[PDB]
Amino acid sequence: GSRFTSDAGREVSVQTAMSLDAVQACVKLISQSIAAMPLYLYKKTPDGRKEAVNHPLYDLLLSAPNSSQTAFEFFECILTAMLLHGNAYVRKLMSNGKIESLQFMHSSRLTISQDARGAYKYAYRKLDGTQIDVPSAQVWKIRGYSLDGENGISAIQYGAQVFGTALAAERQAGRAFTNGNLQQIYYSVAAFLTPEQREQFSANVAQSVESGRTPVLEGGIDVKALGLNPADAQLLQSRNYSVESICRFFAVPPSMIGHASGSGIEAQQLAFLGLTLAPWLRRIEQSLSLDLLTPGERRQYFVDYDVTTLLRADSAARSSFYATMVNNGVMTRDECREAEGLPKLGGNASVLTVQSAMVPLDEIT
Amino acid sequence: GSRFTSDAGREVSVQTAMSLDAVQACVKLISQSIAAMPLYLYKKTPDGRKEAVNHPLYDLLLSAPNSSQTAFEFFECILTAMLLHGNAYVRKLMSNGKIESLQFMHSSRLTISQDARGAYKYAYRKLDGTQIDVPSAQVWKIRGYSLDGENGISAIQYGAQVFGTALAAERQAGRAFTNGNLQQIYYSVAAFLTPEQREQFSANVAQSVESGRTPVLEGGIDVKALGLNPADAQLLQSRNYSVESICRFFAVPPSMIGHASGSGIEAQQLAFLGLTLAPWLRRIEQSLSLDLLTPGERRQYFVDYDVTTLLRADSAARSSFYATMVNNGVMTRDECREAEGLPKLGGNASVLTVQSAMVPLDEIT
Amino acid sequence: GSRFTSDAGREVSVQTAMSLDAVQACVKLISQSIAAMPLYLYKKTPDGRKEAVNHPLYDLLLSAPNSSQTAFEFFECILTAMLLHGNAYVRKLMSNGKIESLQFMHSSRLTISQDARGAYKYAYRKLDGTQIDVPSAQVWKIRGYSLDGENGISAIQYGAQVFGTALAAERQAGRAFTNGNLQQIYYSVAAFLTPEQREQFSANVAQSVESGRTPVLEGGIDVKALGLNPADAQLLQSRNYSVESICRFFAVPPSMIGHASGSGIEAQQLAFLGLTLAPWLRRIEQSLSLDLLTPGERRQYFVDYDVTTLLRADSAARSSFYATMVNNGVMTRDECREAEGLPKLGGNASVLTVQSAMVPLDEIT
Amino acid sequence: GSRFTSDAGREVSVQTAMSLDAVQACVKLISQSIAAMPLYLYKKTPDGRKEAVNHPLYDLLLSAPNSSQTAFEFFECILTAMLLHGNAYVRKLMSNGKIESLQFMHSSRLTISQDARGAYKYAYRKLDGTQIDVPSAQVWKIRGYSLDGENGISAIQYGAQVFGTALAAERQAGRAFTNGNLQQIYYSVAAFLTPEQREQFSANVAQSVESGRTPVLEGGIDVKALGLNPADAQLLQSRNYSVESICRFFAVPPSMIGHASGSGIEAQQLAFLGLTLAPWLRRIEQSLSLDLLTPGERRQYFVDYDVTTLLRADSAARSSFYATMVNNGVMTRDECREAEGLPKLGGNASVLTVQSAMVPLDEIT
Repeated sequence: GSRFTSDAGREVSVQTAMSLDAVQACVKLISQSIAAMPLYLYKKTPDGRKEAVNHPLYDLLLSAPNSSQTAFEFFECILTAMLLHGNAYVRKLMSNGKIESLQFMHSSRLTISQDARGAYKYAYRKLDGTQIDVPSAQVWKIRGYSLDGENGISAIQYGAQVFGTALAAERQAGRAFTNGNLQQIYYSVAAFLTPEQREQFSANVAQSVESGRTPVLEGGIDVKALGLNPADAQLLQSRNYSVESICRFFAVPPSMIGHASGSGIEAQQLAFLGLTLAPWLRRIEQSLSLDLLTPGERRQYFVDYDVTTLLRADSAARSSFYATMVNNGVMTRDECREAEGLPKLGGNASVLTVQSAMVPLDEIT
Repeated sequence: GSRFTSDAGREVSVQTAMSLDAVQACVKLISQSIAAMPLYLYKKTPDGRKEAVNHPLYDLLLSAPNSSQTAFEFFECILTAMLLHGNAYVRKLMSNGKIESLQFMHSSRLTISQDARGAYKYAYRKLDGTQIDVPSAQVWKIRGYSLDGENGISAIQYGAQVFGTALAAERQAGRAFTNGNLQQIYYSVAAFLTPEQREQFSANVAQSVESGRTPVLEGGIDVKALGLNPADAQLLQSRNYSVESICRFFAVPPSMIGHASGSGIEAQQLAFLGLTLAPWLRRIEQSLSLDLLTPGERRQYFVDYDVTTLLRADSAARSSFYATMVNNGVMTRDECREAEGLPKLGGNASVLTVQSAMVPLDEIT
Repeated sequence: GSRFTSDAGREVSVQTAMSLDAVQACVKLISQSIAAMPLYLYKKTPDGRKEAVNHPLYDLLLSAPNSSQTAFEFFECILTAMLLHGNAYVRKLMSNGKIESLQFMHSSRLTISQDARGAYKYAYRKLDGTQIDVPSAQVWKIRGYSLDGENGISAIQYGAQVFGTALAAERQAGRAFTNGNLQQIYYSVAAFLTPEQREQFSANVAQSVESGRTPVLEGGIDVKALGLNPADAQLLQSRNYSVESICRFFAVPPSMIGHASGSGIEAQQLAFLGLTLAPWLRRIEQSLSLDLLTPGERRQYFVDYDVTTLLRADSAARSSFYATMVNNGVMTRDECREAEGLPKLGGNASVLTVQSAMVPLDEIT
Repeated sequence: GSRFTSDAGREVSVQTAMSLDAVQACVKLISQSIAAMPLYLYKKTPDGRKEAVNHPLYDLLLSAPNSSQTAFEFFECILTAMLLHGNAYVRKLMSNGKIESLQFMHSSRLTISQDARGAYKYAYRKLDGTQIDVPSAQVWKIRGYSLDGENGISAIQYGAQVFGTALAAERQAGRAFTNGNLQQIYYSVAAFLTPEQREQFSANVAQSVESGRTPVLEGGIDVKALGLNPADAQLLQSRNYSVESICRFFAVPPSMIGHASGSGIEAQQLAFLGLTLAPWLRRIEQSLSLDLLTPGERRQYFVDYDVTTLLRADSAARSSFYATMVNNGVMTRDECREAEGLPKLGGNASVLTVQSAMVPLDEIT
């Protein structure tokens, strides 16, 4: 793919950026966390929100958007594209107005061209090899963060400078094991020796240390120890700072739940959600609702994520919450039984119950 | 099986990478954590949800996918395949339109070829050595984090850089005992010695040590001590940094449970689960639903893991949970008894009981 | 047995590995903890789980699997084999279909050969000396962790590199007491002395210090003190790191309950169980259920460990738990009396009791 | 009795190893902890469980296995035998098909030979010196952690390496007072002295010290001080590391109770028990059940330790326990009185009493 250069001299692209450690950690964490949560299609109702089931888009977004891929893989790929490359494209396969399936279009197999009217022309190369032009009315476009308003910003191009120094530091640390920057003891003899005498000296030292003897340094031989520090040779502080800088660059706090290196755990997920994942959830909801839904059904349907697997609480807290909710008559006991994976029961378990001494506010006298 | 290179010059592959302790710990933790969770097959019912004990796939998943392998072995192998190679392959032995058994196709006994139509040709090498052909519609291909869209990223290929440094550091730390970099006492003599005289010198030193006599340094002999640091020679700081870097590479936040090196116990378990395990469970269950289940069956059957063995709590917390969930008429007594593994008792123990001071909301006036 | 080599030069096998300290500690801890818990054979019942007693396998797994060994020793040997060598074999001694006894087969007395059909042939050398071929249908095979899917991984072969450095460090520390690397004071005389004068000088120094006198160093005698550090001579930091590395290698957290070097103790056992012992318990259950039970009885019986001796709580917690369980009518008082080793009493102590004001949820009006 | 070697050159055996303080502490702790727990013989009854006071083995185990040894001595010797040598031997003096007494066969008075059939021939040397033959069906052979399957691992043989370093360190620390490695003040004189002049020099120095007069250093005399460290000469850090290493070798997590060097007291007792004592108790009781009990008796009799002396609690905790276990109708008052060692009182004190507000679950409606 595309490549860029930095001051350190290293050339950064997607492959070398993913060769790093903090980049892979941050990208995988945010993408897999944001793709695990299930998307849903609701229907606006005077009674509340009905779970739209007979609509094609519901099954197309929950189970499998295609005959090959899966919703989890679909969303992880699309959000990885938005993080690294900048934009993401999918192809709408529709027949007789309704939508049949959605197919992701990778940027390596896609060609983007601008025509005379300012629009775009899309050409897609499928597996066999033939190129097929797809009309611009059958392409879903999602951007992310954009300085312009038309095309999203690319993390690789803008973060070339940050990635180059990290790559160079890693390369220096790796090559320190072969440059000879870790050697400690240097022998010295005050005479001229042919190379064969050099191998003989080295082999003799190895034999002496292997046999459990003690060096004696006869004649003009001498030994000196060189005052080095392998931590300074390996650049641990610099690499730690690079990790912190990458984490800050991807807008993921380095102390989010300490993925890189507030007392209760349940608060940690709350901070993670409300500080990092809210913008991505909102962006996906908005863009999907604008493009995948025609104005005929745009005012009757809306998509919305649910966050319950990421907000699982402690057992005592769950018990107290359920007890105080069912006691005040907010929710019936059948909802609690469903929420714990228990079979429902009929009768008065489906009606609201309230304390005995509760009089309507208009009935007091 | 990979034979990749690195800047430190050390070859990295599955065997050499598994020689490391940190990789052992991380891979084993993920694998034995996912594998030990039972995977249930459920059937949708109007009255909640019920297990599908009569479907063959249920006993195929809970107990044994094959006649020799168990479910634990099956899933730990498949998880290890995803973690290391990125792709896992499963063959469906199905007869009479129904699945009978499943077996795992190791990557060391496969040949994968690309056809003109984009389809894949699979050839499995049986135990006898015979080659057989497996149709592409009888394999269950499942992939890890995919940067391309169709193939998962192999951990070794992209982490060669981070594995090579660890390998070189470990090998140098081991070889410091052979190079003679830990020597500290050096004798000296102002004359020209023959080899047998040096051997006798070392033997006399050893004998004097044995007899408990202080040395005397008679004539032109002298002793010097080098200012060495064995910790610097063994690279302790570099090795520690490598451990935490590997843990960060495998998306495991280091030192959550002390394996690398929230106050209550259950808080840590929920953190580990909701931060690391949830993506793997979601991916596996969705892939299984899409591939192993026919489109007709997908509307009434679904799978779901059983997360209760990692949610064990304190005795007081469990007692409080059960007391407050029984007193409020959410669970019957028999369900709570079954949770503790006790014989059932029919009669009024199977109905919901609530405090006498309750009243339906509609009745009050 | 088999042996392997490392960079440090030390040759590692089972004997030298068990000559270490961390290896023995970790292996013994995990094996004895996992073997102490009692295995049980249950029978599936509509009323719950009946304790299968008349089945041969129940007594064969609880009291004594043989006429010589014991269930504790049986399981400690089998799990030690799985930890160190990689695999474990036992021999099924069966007559008229049912199982009479189980006999463990040690790897030193067993020979493994592969025939033309891909199967295995087993030959076992008993105490007297004669070799007996045993059919492959009378051998129980249990593996552990396997990279392949057929044979388990061996800790010795893969951890040769980790064990070699620890052995070499121990050897260096031991030999420092005879090499002469701990000497502090060196005398010096500016003349040539015959050896007899060396013994005389040493004896004179010993006599002077024994008589309580003070050295005077007449003439050209001199004394120098050499600036050494015995901690650096003995490699305490390196050996500490080796201990930590071994503990991490065996997947046992070094801070599990501090066996090598969360406030309540009861939480410590919970973490230990749920993080280290769950995979082994699950593996043993699965493999035993698959092999030792025919499909005729596989759907009516199942094995299951119980964990109560490892989860003993504080006295106040036990009292509170029992009181709140018997008060809400979850369990009768006879169960509590049994659990404390007290004789049961008849009458209303065997029926569930509940608070006076508890009305069935369908009876409220 | 062993005569093993080590890299430090110090012979290790039972006597030299017991010369160490850490081995003393660990072995004594384990032995006197297991021995002080009483071992009861129980008979199975439908109405719970009852002691077998009329069986001879009961009085043989509680009070005295012999006519000279007590139960405490018997079991502490047998535990020490397992810990040090790995194997313990007991002879059953049984007459008229029943056991009369048991005696302990020390390893220093046995000869064990291997026969062609694999059986063992035992010869005991009585006190008089007479040799007698003991059949292999009249010995109770019990073994510790066995790596082979038939013989336990002896601690000395495998820990020679870790005992030799401790022995060498202790001997050098002791011998620093004889070598003269603690001297710090050295006089000097620029002339050739005779021995009597040196003796007079030392005597004059001592007399000047006695008379309280400052020295004068008249002529060519001078004084120097060496930069020595007695802690480095005595190897304090090495000795501390050796202590903790030995504690780790005997599977005792160091510094649990301060013997080597959870906040409440009872938490520490439960930790010690459930982490160290449980395997020994389980092994001993299962071996006793298998060997001393005939197959006919094994279906109605079993043994069990009495763990209550290590579970003593605070006065407030004990009072709360008894109050809440009596108020709730689980224990009668007489049992609680007997727990505190008080005379019984018949009447209504022997029945279960419960609060008047209780009601059977079946009755409510």
